[PDB]
Amino acid sequence: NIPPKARKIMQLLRLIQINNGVFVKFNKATKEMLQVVEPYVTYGIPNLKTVRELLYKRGFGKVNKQRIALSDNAIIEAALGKYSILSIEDLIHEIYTVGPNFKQAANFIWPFQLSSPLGGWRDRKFKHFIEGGDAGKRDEHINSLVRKML
Amino acid sequence: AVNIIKKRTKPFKRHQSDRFKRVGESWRKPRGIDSCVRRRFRGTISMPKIGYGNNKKTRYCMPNGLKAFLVRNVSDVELLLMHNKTYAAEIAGNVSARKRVEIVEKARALGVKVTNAG
Amino acid sequence: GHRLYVKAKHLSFQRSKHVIHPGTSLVKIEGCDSKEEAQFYLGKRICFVYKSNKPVRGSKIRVIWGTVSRPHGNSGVVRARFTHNLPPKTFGASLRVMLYPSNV
Amino acid sequence: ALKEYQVVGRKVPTEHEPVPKLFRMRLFAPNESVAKSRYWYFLKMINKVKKATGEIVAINEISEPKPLKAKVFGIWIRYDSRSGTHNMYKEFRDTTRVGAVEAMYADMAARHRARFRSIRILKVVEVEKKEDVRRNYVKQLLNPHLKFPLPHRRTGVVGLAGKKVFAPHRPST
Amino acid sequence: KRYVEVGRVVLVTKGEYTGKLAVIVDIVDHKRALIDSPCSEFPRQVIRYGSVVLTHIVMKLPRGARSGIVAKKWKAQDVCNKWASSAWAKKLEAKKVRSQLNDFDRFAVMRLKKQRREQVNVAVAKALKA
Amino acid sequence: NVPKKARKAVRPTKLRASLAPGTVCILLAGRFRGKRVVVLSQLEDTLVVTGPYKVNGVPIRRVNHRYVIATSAPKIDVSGVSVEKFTKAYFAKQKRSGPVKKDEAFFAENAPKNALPAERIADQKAVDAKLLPAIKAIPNMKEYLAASFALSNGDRPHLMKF
Amino acid sequence: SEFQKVVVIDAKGHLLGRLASVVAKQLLGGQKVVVVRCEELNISGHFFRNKLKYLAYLRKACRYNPSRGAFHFRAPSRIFQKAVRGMLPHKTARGQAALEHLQAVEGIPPPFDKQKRVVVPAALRVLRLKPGRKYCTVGRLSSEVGWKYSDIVSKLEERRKVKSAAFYQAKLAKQKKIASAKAASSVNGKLAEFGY
Amino acid sequence: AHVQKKNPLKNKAVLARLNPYAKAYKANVKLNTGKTPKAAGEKFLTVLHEN
RNA sequence: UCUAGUGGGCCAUUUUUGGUAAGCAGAACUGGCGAUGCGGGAUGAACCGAACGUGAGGUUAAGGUGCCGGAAUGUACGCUCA
RNA sequence: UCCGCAUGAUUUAUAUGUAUAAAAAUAGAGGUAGGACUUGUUCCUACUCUCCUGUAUCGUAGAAGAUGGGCGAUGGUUGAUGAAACGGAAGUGUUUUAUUGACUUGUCCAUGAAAUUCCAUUGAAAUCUUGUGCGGAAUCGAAUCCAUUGCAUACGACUUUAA
Repeated sequence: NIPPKARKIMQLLRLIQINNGVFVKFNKATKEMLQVVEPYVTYGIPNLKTVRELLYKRGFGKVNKQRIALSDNAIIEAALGKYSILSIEDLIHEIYTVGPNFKQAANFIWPFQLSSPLGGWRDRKFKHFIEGGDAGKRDEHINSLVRKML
Repeated sequence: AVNIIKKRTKPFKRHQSDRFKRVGESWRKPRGIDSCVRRRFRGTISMPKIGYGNNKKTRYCMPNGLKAFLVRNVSDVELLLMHNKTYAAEIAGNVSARKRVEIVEKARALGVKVTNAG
Repeated sequence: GHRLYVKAKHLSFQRSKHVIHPGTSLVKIEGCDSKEEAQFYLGKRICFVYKSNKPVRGSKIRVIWGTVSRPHGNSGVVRARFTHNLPPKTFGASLRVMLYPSNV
Repeated sequence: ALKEYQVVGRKVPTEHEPVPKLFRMRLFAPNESVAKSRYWYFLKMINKVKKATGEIVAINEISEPKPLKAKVFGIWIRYDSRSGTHNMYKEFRDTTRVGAVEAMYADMAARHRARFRSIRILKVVEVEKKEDVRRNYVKQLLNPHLKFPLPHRRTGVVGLAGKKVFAPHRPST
Repeated sequence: KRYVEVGRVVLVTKGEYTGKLAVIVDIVDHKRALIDSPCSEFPRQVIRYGSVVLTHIVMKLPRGARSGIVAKKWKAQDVCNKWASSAWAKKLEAKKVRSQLNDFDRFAVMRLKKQRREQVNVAVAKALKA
Repeated sequence: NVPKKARKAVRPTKLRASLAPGTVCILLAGRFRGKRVVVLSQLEDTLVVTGPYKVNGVPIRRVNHRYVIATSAPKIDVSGVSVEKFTKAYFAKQKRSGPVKKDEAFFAENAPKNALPAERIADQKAVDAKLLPAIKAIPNMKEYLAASFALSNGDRPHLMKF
Repeated sequence: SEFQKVVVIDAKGHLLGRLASVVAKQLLGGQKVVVVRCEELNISGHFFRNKLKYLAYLRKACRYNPSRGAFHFRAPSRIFQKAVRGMLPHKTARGQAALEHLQAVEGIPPPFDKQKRVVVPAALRVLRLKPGRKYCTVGRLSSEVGWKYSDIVSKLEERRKVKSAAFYQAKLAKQKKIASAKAASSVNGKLAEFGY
Repeated sequence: AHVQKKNPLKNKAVLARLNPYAKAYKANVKLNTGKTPKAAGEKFLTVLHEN
C-alpha cells in the first residue's frame, strides 16, 4: 500500500525494503523528497560512532553489481581508488564529512540491511516522531535507532 | 556421502486420496478455483516445491553413503570395479537365483556391496 | 540418599494464540519468580523422568534430557530445549532441574 | 517523562527586516525536537514566521533551582473540549515545576479526558504565599501541624516473598 | 496508631534504598513526602508512601529541616538505639544474619538445633512427668 | 582426500577463582553425588578431589569443574601433598584397545579387594597423616565432610549462599 | 514456590472470579486443589446485581428440550466449579483432566477439617475490594436461589469450630511448654550468632 | 575467498587487518588539566530564569 | 515478429452526482481482492501489519500480557456503581 | 474362603521431607502462658509483643546411610500385640494405655565404602488382588429361560405363582 510517488522516491533513494538504511547529503532536492516520503521513513543526523559501526559491521560494497562485504581495504581501493579512497577509514571520512566524491562513495556502499530494533519501536510505529511515533525527522535520535537496529 | 540430511521424509500424498479410493496417493497438483490446498491455507497439506530439494552432494545417496546401481548380470556388476566406494549393486528382481548367485560372487570378489543380497 | 534437583513443571510449548512450536518448552521452576532469577538456571540440565511397561536394561525408568536456554516472560518461567521434544500429554507434569553445569 | 526547555528563535533576516526580533518561551516537551515543534506551533499563532521562514537560535533545558523543597505551582491553561475552548487554573504541590506540569496533564486526562494535543499551557507560576493560594485542598497541606494515616493500599508485598500463590494465614493490618 | 507527619521515622521497602531508615521532614502531598537520613549514603529525596512503612518512632523536628540539623537532632535524641532495641529491628537483623550464612553455617545451625531439641525434649518430659 | 588444517590451537583452561586447592566442594553427579570433598590440585579442566578416607570414603579421583559447587567453608591446608604425582595418566584406565569383554565373572576381579594395588593406599595413609591436623583443628569440619548434601523443602539455590 | 501435591484452600473472604482464575491456573499446572467453605465466597457488587445475573443465567434453557438444556446448579461449590470450568478448556482432554483435579465442597468435611487450609492473597476481598463498597455472599445467593442446605452447613460448621477450638487449645498448651523449655536453653546464646 | 564474514568490532585480528591506526589510536585523554572555569554569564542566567 | 487469455468486476480511503435511504446506481484518485497465503480485529476477499522456496537462531510490526492463551493479578495519578 | 510358613506382578510412586487442622474483623484488643484480679464490655495491669505474613516452625550427619566402645541422660523416634476411649458431614481417622522389639547423631572414638578411577541413576522397606504347596472344613446362594397371572402389555418390559 505505497502511493506511486512515494514508491518512486524510495526506489530512487534505494530504500526498497523495510529496515534498510542509506546515507544522503541534505540539500533542497533531498529535503523535499524526504518530506514527501515522511510517513514511510525516518531520518536524522548520524554521528561518527554510528557511521563507523555501520560501515564496519554492515559495510557492503557494490562491485560488478554485486554485494561484497568490506572485509579488506583492497576492495575499497579497487572501487574508489580514483577518488583517493583506499581504505574503510577514508571511506568513513568521505561519508561523515561530505567531500567531493560523496556521490560515488555513497553509491558504492550497498544499502545497509538493518535488523529489527532490539527493544522494539514505540507503541505505535507509523505516527510521526513528534506525535510519539517512529516516522519523520528525529534529529540525533537516529543514532539510538541505529544502535538498536544494528 | 557424509552427514546425509533429508529435508522431508513424508511422501507428499495427494489431497483427498485418504477419503476416496478412486483417488490415488500419487501427487497431483490441485487446480481448483476454490482449492484451499493450492492456496496453502494453514492446516492443509503441503505441496511439493523446489525448496524441498536435497543437497546435491548427498542427493541419491543411501544412508550408507552409496548409490544403488541396478545390475542384471555379471557384466553389469563389472561396471563398478573402479566406482566401488560410491556405487552399490542392486540385483534386478527378474534375475534367476542361478544367475543371482554368480552376481553375488562377482560383487563379493570386486568388493561391491549388495543392497538386496540373500 | 536425597534430592539434588529443583522441582519444575512443564506448562506448554512456545506458542502464539493459535500456533504452537513443540521444539521448545515452557518450564516453571520452583522458587524462580523473576527473569533475573532465571539467569541462574540458564544452561542448567533439565530431565523428564517417567515409567514404562517393558523392562529395558533391567530398569523400567526412562529419562529425557534437555537444557534451559532463555528466560520466558517476567515471572521466572524459562524456555528449555530437549533432545526429544516433550509430548504435550506431559503438560503440567513434573521435571527436575539439575545443578550439573554449575558455576557457583 | 517531560522536560522543560527554553527555546529562542527568530525570523530569517530579509531585505526589509535585517534585525528580526528574538522570541523566547518555556515549553514542557519530552525532547528537544518536540520542544522546537511546539515553539513553531505557538509562534505561528501570533507572528507570521514559519519553520521554513524562521530559525531556532537557542534551546536549553532548564532544571529546577530547588528540587529538594516543596512548592505550590499554579498553572493557567487553555484547552479545547468536545464543545468549546475553556480557560482553567489549577494548583499542584510539587518539588519540580516539570512534575507539576506532568501532574496537571494526568489530572486533565483523568477528569476531562483531555489529550496532550488539546491542552495549551498558558503560564506556570510558583505561589509562595497562602494569601494567593486559592485551592482549599492545596492550602490544607501548608499548615504546620499536618498528620494523617497512610493511604489505603494493598499492604506491603515486600520483595519476592509476596509472589507466592498461597498464604498460610490471613493478612493483618 | 501511626500517622504521616513531620518527624515520623519510616523504613524504606522499595527501590535501591530498601531496608534503610529515614525521617519525614516535609509532606509534599497525600501521596508523597520528603525524607532524609543522617547516613551519608542516603540522600535527601522525595519518596512515595507506598515505598515506605511507618514506624513507631516520632522525633521532634521542625518542618522543612536541613540535612545538617536533621543529623544533629538524630544524634541528640536516642532514635538510633530506640529503633535498634526494638522487636522490629532485632527481627530484621536476625533475618539478615540468617540470609548471610553459607553451607557450613547451615550445618552448624543444624547441629546446634539438634542439641537444643534433645535438651528441650528432656526438659518437657521431666516437667510433665513431675 | 586430506582435510584442511584447522586454526584451532589448544590453550590452557582458566578456571573459577572459587575452585582453589583445599576448598571444600559438593559433588553433584556420579556415584558420590551429594558428598563433600576437598580439592587437592587442578588438572586441565578437572579437579583432583578426595574426601579423606577416614571420614568420607571418597578416594583420590577427578571431577569436572562444572559438576561441583564450591563451598565457602574454611579452607583445608593442602600445602604439602605432592600434587605433581597426580596427572592425567594417573587417573587413566589401562590400555583396553583390542581384547576386552564385559561378560560375567569380571566383577569379582574388579572389586577393590583383588585390585587397586599398593602405592595408592600407602600414599593415601601418608597424605592423610600430613593433612590430619588441619581437619582436627577446624571445629565441625569432620562431621561436615562426613555429612552429605541435600536440598530441603523451600531451598532456593539461586538465592542461597555456598 | 508451591509445588506441593494437594492444596486445600479456605474459600472464606475470597472473590469468586479471582480464586477461580488462580485455581484453574494451578489445575493446568498439575496441582490438585480442594476448595472448602465455598458458601463463604464473596462476589463484588450489591446482592441485587448478582441475584439478577443468576436469574438471567437461569432463564437460559433449551427451547425444545430443557432436560438437555443448560443445567443451572444452585450450590455455592457448584457455582465456583462453573466459574473454574468456564476458565478452563474443558472441551479438551487436558481441560477435563484439569477439572477432574478440583474438589469444591460446602463447609469443611471430615476428610479436610484436620488438614492445613491456606488462602490466596491475590483473591482476598479485604485486599482487593475497596472498603465501603458493598458485596454479596455466594452462600446467601445460593440459599435464595434454591440451595436447601444452608442451615445444616451452618450447624455443622458450629460443631467443627467448637472441635477446632478445643484442638487449638490443646495444641497451644504444648506450644507454650515447648517455648518455655526453649527459653531456658543455653544453646540459644551461641545459636543467635547465626540468626536463629 | 571470504567464506565467512568476521565483524571487526568483535574480531581484533580483522580490526587490525583493516584500520592500521587502530593500534596507535588513543582515547579518554584528559584535557582538563587547568583551572576549568565557568562560562555562563549574568545575562544568560537571567534569560534562563526569566519566567 | 508471432500469438494466448481478457473485454460481467468487486472492496476500502478521499472528491462527489442521482436518490428518504440502502449491503442502491453512476463518475475521479490511490491501494487492494479477483490471482494473496501469514500475524491481529473471537469469527471474515478487501480493515490494520505484512506479501510466501525448505530449515535453525535472534528481533519485531499490527495486536496483546486475570484464566481459556504465549506474555506484569506491572508502576504512577485520577474518575465511575449502572 | 481368613492367619502364617513366599515367590512373583502392581502401586504409596501424578514421590523424592513433596511434614504443618483455631475463629473473625482490619479508623483494632491484632490476642502470643498473653498477663491482672473480682470470671466483668474490669483495670494501668503487660504495655511498645502486635506490623516485616511462611525468608516461619518442626525435622535434616551415618555403605539409599555399615560394624564394634567410653561419657550424658532416665528421654525421644519408629512398629506388632493390649486395655480402651473419642470421632456420622464423606465419621475409615485422633488420642491414651502396658508387654515386646531396633536405632538414638547429646558428646567424644576406632574400623570400613575406591577401579562404578570426569555424568547419562534413581534406593531399602511396608499395603493390595490375581498363580502354586496347603494342613482346617466348606458356618452358606441367587438371577434368567422354559411355564404361570393380568393390578401389565405392540414386542420387550411390569405385577403374581411355582419345587
